[PDB]
Amino acid sequence: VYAWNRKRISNCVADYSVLYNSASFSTFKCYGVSPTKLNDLCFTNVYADS
Amino acid sequence: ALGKLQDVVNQNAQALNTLVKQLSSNFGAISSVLNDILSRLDPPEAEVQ
Amino acid sequence: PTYGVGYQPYRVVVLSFELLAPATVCGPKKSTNLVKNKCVNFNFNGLT
Repeated sequence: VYAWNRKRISNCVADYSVLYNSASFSTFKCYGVSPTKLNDLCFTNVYADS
Repeated sequence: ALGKLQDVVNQNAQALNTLVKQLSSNFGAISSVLNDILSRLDPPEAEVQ
Repeated sequence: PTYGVGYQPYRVVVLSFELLAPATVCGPKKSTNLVKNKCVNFNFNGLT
């Protein structure tokens, strides 16, 4: 966590429907965006911290 | 010479412009564009915005 | 493995979005033919 990794997602078509539908994720909390509506929103830039 | 009249023709216009400009303010919402709020957030959460 | 859920490990992924500029990433959708000169709804690059 002190050295959290960061990936940049770009030049691709994202599909968040799979992530939302997956039940494995224990806690999915979206601030500023609806997880259900994620399927449509475009993004000029995406960061994936892990 | 036509100051008075001209001033009136200005003031009303000014108000209108300011009024239109108010559409772009956020008022604490996440986005001043209503359609953006509707799209990003679901109706329940988006209700507050 | 014997620790309580409070001390149990959890993998956390944070997806940060920038919404504005050309959209490098967009969700799955089917592009349709545009129509000139007609009152229609439109969704251009996510702008509704």
